[PDB]
Amino acid sequence: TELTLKPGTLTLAQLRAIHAAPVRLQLDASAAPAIDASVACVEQIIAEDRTAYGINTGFGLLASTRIASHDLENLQRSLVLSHAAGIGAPLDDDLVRLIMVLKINSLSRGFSGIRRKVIDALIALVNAEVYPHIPLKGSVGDLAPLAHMSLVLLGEGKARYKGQWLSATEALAVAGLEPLTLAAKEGLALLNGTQASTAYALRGLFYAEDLYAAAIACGGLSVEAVLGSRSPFDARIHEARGQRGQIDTAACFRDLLGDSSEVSLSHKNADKVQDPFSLRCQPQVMGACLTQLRQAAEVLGIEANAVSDNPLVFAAEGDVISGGNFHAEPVAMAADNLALAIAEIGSLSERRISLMMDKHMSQLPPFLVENGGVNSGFMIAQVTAAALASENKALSHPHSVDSLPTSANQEDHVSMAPAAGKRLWEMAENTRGVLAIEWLGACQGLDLRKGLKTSAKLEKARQALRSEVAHYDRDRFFAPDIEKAVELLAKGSLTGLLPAGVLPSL
Amino acid sequence: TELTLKPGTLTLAQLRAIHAAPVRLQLDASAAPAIDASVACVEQIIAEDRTAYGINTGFGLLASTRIASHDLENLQRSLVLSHAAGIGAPLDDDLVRLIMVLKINSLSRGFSGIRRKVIDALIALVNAEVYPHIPLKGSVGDLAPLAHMSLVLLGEGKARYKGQWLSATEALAVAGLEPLTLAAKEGLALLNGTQASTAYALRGLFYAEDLYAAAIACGGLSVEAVLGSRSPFDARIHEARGQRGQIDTAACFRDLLGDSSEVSLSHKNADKVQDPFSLRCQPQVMGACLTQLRQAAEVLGIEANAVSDNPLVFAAEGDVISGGNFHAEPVAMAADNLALAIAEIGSLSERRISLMMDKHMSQLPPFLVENGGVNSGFMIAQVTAAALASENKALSHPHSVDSLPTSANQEDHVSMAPAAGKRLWEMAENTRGVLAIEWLGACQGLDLRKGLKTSAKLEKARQALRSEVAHYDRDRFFAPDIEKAVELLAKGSLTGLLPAGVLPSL
Amino acid sequence: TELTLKPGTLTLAQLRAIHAAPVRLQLDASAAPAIDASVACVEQIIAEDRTAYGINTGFGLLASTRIASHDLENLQRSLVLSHAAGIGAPLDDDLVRLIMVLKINSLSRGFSGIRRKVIDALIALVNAEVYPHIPLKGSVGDLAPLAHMSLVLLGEGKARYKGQWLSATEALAVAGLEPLTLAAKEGLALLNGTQASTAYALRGLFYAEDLYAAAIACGGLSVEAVLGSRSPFDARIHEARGQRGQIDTAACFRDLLGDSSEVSLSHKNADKVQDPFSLRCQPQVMGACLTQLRQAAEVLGIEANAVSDNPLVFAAEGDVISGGNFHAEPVAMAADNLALAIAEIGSLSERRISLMMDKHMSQLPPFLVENGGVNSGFMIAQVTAAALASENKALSHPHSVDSLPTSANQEDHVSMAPAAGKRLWEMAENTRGVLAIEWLGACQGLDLRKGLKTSAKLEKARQALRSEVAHYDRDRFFAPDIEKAVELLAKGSLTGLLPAGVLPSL
Amino acid sequence: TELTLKPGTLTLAQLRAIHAAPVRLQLDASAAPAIDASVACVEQIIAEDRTAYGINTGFGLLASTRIASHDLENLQRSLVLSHAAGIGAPLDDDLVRLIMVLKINSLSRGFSGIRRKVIDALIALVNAEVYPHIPLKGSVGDLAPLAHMSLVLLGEGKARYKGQWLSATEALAVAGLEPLTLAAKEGLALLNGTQASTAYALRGLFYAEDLYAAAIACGGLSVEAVLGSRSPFDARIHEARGQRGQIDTAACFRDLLGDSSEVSLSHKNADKVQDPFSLRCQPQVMGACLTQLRQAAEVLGIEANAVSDNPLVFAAEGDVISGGNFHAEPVAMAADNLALAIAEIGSLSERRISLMMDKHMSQLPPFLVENGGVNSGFMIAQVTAAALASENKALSHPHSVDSLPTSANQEDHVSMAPAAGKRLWEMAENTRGVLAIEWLGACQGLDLRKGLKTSAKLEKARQALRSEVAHYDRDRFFAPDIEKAVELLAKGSLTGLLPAGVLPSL
Repeated sequence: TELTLKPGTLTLAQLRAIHAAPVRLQLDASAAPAIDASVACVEQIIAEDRTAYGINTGFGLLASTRIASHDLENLQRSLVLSHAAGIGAPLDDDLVRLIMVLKINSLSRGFSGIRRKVIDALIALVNAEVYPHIPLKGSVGDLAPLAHMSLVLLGEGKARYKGQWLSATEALAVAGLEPLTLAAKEGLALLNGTQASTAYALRGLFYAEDLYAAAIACGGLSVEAVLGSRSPFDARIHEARGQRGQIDTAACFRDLLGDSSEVSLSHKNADKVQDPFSLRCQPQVMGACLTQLRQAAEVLGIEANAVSDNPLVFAAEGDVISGGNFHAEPVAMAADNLALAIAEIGSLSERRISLMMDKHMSQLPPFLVENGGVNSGFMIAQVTAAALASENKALSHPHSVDSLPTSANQEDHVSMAPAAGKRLWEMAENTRGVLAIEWLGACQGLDLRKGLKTSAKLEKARQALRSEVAHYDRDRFFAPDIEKAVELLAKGSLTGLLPAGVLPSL
Repeated sequence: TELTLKPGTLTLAQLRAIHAAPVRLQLDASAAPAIDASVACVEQIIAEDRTAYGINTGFGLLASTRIASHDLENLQRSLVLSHAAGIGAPLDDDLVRLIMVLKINSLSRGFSGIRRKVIDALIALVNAEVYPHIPLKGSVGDLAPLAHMSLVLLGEGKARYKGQWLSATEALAVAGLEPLTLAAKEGLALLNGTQASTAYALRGLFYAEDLYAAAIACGGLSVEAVLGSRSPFDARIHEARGQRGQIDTAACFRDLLGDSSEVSLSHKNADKVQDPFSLRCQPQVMGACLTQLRQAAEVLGIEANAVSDNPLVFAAEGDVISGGNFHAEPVAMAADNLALAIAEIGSLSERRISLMMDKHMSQLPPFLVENGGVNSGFMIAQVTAAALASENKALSHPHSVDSLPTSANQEDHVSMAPAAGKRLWEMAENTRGVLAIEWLGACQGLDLRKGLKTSAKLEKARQALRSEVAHYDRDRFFAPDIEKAVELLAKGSLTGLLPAGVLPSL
Repeated sequence: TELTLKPGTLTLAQLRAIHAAPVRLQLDASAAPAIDASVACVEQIIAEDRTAYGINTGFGLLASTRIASHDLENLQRSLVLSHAAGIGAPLDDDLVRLIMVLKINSLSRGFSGIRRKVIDALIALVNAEVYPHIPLKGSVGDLAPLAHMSLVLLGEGKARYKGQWLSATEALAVAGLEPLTLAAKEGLALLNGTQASTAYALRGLFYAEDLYAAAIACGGLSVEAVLGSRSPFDARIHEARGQRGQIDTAACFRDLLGDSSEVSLSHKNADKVQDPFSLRCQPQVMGACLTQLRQAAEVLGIEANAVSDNPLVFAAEGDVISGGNFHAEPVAMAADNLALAIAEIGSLSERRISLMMDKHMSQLPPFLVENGGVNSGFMIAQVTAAALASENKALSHPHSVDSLPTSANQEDHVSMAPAAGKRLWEMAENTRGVLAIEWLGACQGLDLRKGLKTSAKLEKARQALRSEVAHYDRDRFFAPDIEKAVELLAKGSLTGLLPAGVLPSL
Repeated sequence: TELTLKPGTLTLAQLRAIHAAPVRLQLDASAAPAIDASVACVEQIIAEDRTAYGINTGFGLLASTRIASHDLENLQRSLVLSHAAGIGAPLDDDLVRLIMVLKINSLSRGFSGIRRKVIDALIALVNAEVYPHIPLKGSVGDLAPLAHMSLVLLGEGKARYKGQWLSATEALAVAGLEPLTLAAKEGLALLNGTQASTAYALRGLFYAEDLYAAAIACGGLSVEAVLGSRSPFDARIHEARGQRGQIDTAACFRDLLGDSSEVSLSHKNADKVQDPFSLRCQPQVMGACLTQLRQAAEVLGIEANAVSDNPLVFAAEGDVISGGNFHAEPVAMAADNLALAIAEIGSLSERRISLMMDKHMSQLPPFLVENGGVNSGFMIAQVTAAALASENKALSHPHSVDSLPTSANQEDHVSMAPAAGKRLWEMAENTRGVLAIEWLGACQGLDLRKGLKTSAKLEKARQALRSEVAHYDRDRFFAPDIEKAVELLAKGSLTGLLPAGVLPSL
């Protein structure tokens, strides 16, 4: 995707796109005035020998002292090098790309006083698919990971190109660049910000959305497999409750399931008995999850466009002002919010899987297999989904409620947003595994309703799975089937069945 | 407050009012048609010998069997008695009142098939200030607490009147009533619902809001006490970030602090040095908290008006439909959401208190007391705020991520909303204690800036405290001062200083 | 119980006794030498004009300055008053008594330099059953609650006598005392310590033990009610695993159940089928719980006898040394340890209750009631146990992993032991409720095995319950039955059936 | 290391050795009798046409039916294939080796009825350094991972040899084996067990121990760097408290620090002022951690030797008995216990790092760097340690308190031990990072005490670091220094300085 960026206008769908695939971008011409005017403001402050904290000062001792030009420029390098104190596994290229593009976006709104040539250097890196090494951990919400990113601009650190590490000099050259020397305020402009926190949480959101869409299809397949009712999805019920997420959710189920199917019709009377809550309360539970992820997405969509460095430059007035927009508290709470939705999607699916194993509730053979006296069928796959569901409870513990003082008590409250966002990725693997197993069981259960078909989109879901995994006729090595189902989910195999305009970025 | 209820239209401000004080209510005439039509629908189903689950059926064995009229009426009593299996401390009258009014509200929308005379019985109880005993625990989200409430209607259980327990017969008589006998569907109409879950979480919300408002005033007093800057509250900063909660938050700080004060002016140059994050990141942290509580409030305001029983009666079509609107998942997540806001309000305030104890950051005497070599001053009050802040982290653990199967796996996924909401009350006591101590310290610190005044609303806050608690001249028994400050907060002493239309119910 | 205390030798059984009931105590004559020698050491340091931190110094500024005698004595009062900065509900008299006795015990080991007359003042309070007001919260692990306690000695604060609050003067007089004036080091001797942390956690332990014993009897009754097997309790199994808690646990089950009973014999062949894990894995799960609580008890039994103030006086050498024994980290971890045991006792019992509701596993009528089509029986009691079990998961979150800096970063790591211990009390109410419901269901289930008896101790357990709660013949108001069962448990009704020398304090 | 195994006698030191490095083992001749006798018992049951659950039966339907020999042997294969339903990353070879050796150990005690030739097949795999693929997740505590392991024996699955995946046939051949065909009871003997749970938690223990030893050296270096006192380590203090972990801990500090050093002596009077709790309460906090890890180690050392399959064969009596020793509840609690110790080691170290950054407490330059006005020094390294410390709080949430029912409610309470143990590995990376940064800062601080040396073992620790990382003279790229310090710790660089017989496996 080619992108002419109007800074501060990225949509959640564009962000998903940046996250999913390489991008080519350039700044809209309308961005230049504010970018160049905040640089001219910094330039005028220096020209006039005025002192301004975080523009031409030192820190602490010198926080009110106009440093000489010479140490001022050395100070920028010294900040990046000293702040690149992150540790842990390298981020994958997708996430690095996302962080570069959010930083470009934020800087390009023109409140940061950073030269357009430096923004364009980062854009050249993105366009060249050259991605700085950024370690996963260290930020308390994003000095360290942003410093690592910034190292390459200076000819330090290292960067990935076509899946291999290159020296920074080598990587710059790939992008048509040479090492840059930073000017006043540019160290802080690059290092202060919330882009890593935001990127981590956006990834969590996109995964949550992916999982939501898959769960509507899987949940529909399970309803059908156990001869459940469509009545709990009646629009009147959801309208009477009033919750928008549940209303939109029920509408999605109706779209996928339709009014009836050959399976539903062939069991003429399927009401005479009530469906368990893991089926019948899908609109209420999945709806709550949808609301939760929409709340998170509203906050993260705003933050992807935020001016998050410090101090900020207000060239129209001539003012430079020290604030706290680098504090990623709203991102950390958004991430903790997504944790509850990813957890509960998985919880509800696991109880559906357990329903399908139980001969007294499924109207299917025990554990979905013929001749169970000597075949175990799906028994231990349900165990695995139980393990994955359970792990999500502890993982749900919020990180936004913790803080430790830093910078000898000057930076005395912090957000822990990076940790909040990154735990979502594993929570999503857990839930993805649970749904993979649910997908496999419901298709197996429907297969046992010999020759009968479910609805048009749900047959698409059965066919997607059966292209890779066969019916379970008798015990065989189980895990490869789960691996295959998970990979299908990871690739978005079921996402397209969900109606449009339901999920924030879809 | 006198209330002519249009069912389903209660506002968050009305709900706060119902929560805070006795109410007198009657149904708007426009409510009668739908109430009476869903009763007539039930009546027609019975007249016609049709069978309808949850109207004239039994359960399980008999879930598709048209029970005889005789056992049908006995079944209603048997449900209430058997479901009143709650345990723990009695709810206070305020919360009982709130639950009665939400149930009246939900039932009065006319989708429940319950006689108007029974709704009016509950309304007579509320008007008489007669409040059924309801134990705190048992619901997994609200059969037990709603059953306890319903016991009184039948002449069972007990009820509070003017702070004393009365027999149900006695209590009914106080309200002008005699014991009722329930009809078809009315057992389920009263017992299925989410009103206890919702009431518990609304109380959490109102407390969170109370604490938010107090924290803006206390935080402003602390900024002033330590000669902090007003620059971090500049509207331009918050506009550039884009987060609405932070923007509204900063606007509140500006309103209370004003552009300058005698204290700020008398320290001519207060910038030359940067404020710690517990001061300077107040808009970002408190703003995140405001967003979080607005997200919760949107969900709870909808749920206070929801049709949450089962099965629902759609008299316009003649249909009765079993769904799952009793599943309080969105309330449990709303409550878990409020936990993060109450926690983080307290966390940020505690770090402000710790700042004020530190001579190297406060520009005040160590621990805010003269002659510290032999006086301890506020030292151990800060310890107490640290204890209270810390307890909130564990208390933040979400309950919406847990579930246990009930009703022999038919009711196999539940919300745990009651536990989610009720933990908020203690979280709010914790944070209320932290702010009480912050209030005391900042006023003490300002006192040490001899003769100097802060802004008009913040002087109101100083005067409110000093009406009850004196300046700390030398060590004295400390705890009564904290008790007094907490009680002032509990009574809403600082709430009115916050500008209008900021908080959902205010 | 009359107690001649040899300081530092209290047993867990004595501590349970002190906790459960009033005590009369005096110091063994062998305590006087060390008590009086550490006072003489302090006296000699002062006589010789030596300076010693925490003996005749001030703090901070004056932490190395020999304060004049005059301010030295005033400093002791100033510490107690300023440190009595606790808040929250008053502790009950049992816990206050326990804290007084632990403080007496610790001080009476003679490493604290506090006058014997002051120890004897506290002992006179205990003997008089006069209990200082102590608020629940504030300590980060126990300056505030110990200061509150100490207030009465000085004629400040207030105290409970025969359930009513008395002025301190009034309370002192009841005990034969007049207000004391503290000397050098005695402020720190009374205020530094871990006795409140330790008392809170000991209460948790005693409750955990009470619950363990009750769970063996209830679990045995449930095994019998559902025609479970005694084979899983075979000693050979547990010996082969090697875990001592499980071995001791299985031995307890064998003692209560015996080799066979009329119920087991009358179902000749009860193996032909496997018991669910909530029955069959009782030795492994309850055994783990027993190990966990023995680990906690070893640490708490040591701490009940520890010298936990500061600085300590080593009269034999003439040295006074500042250390950190007031840091209650081992207590906080012990309390967090007990949380897992109380949680898992309740978890396992809840799954047994759910088994008994399920006709497909219980060999009993659904929900343990005749004519279930219109009777609900124990259905909603199981819901209540599920609510209580679930709440324990969040409550299990550890507090020992949190800390906030205090005393302007000098006291920069703390334990949070008080919060860790006090949450155990509510966890125990939760689990106590779960077992109460299990007790009721298994007795109901056994009743349905018409005329058949279980083992001798388990019939004792059935009779204990049936003295208060009748068989459930048809739906009736359920909650009073649960209330009655809980109260029986709270009073120790089942504790005596457990064999001796299994539980740390029993 | 060469090992002649006496089954059931593995020590914690042997287990560390197996975990750390390849092993060569053979069974002691004394193992053969019991192994062969339990096989003969199974053989006699079959010879005699007796029926015995889990020996010659089917399951559920057939759980009391003597399956024909033909399907009996096919049933063993069908169990392994169907139970190999794990997912996630492959375990590393060290952990796979550990699990194989625990299974060999458990089986070789002779209560399992499995042929010696099959035990010897596993031993041949270990000796050949051929390690079956085992996925990380799926067990609820260890059917899936044990099934994956067992696949190779049958010629299925895959295995690692010299770091590359081989087909099972290929891997068997490397070890001198051909595919085996399982007999009666051998499917359950291999698949039921707690060895994966136990291996995961043992790894956590070994890491906790490694971290403990490193923290004593780092903590000693920090004491010295900031001119702290040795008095808080006085044996008399710790003896008076009575806690063994703290006593052993203080003894370790005394051994490393000695009575004095050139640094301590050159600051003649270092008392005149009190040390912060992160220094002075090291014995109390680290001691609590030591007790916690010894409690865990006692349980895990027993479980490494336990008979944990089912049903068990008691050949001396001729009895076969179904129990629940596969239930890993004690392992899950042991793992949750280790979480608190790993967390709190890191918490205390982080507060020491923060002390060293603070010029008002360190007696060093701010953030440990010369010319701080334009150099940032260790500022952001402390931020990274704060991030890592914080993440451990959420990670501390216990998994032993959760369970989901499996096997359609027959396996209705489970332990979640695998998740409990595996989270410890990341907690240990977090704490390892914190200590790495503390190591770097204290050595930097000591360097600034120009020319002065600390004690003999602590100079060894300084030299170990300085062999790889230079003094911080001016800002430079920081992260490689932290990487290098972490790798030194990971390799056990500081472990050997700790005195012998302190840590369970050392």
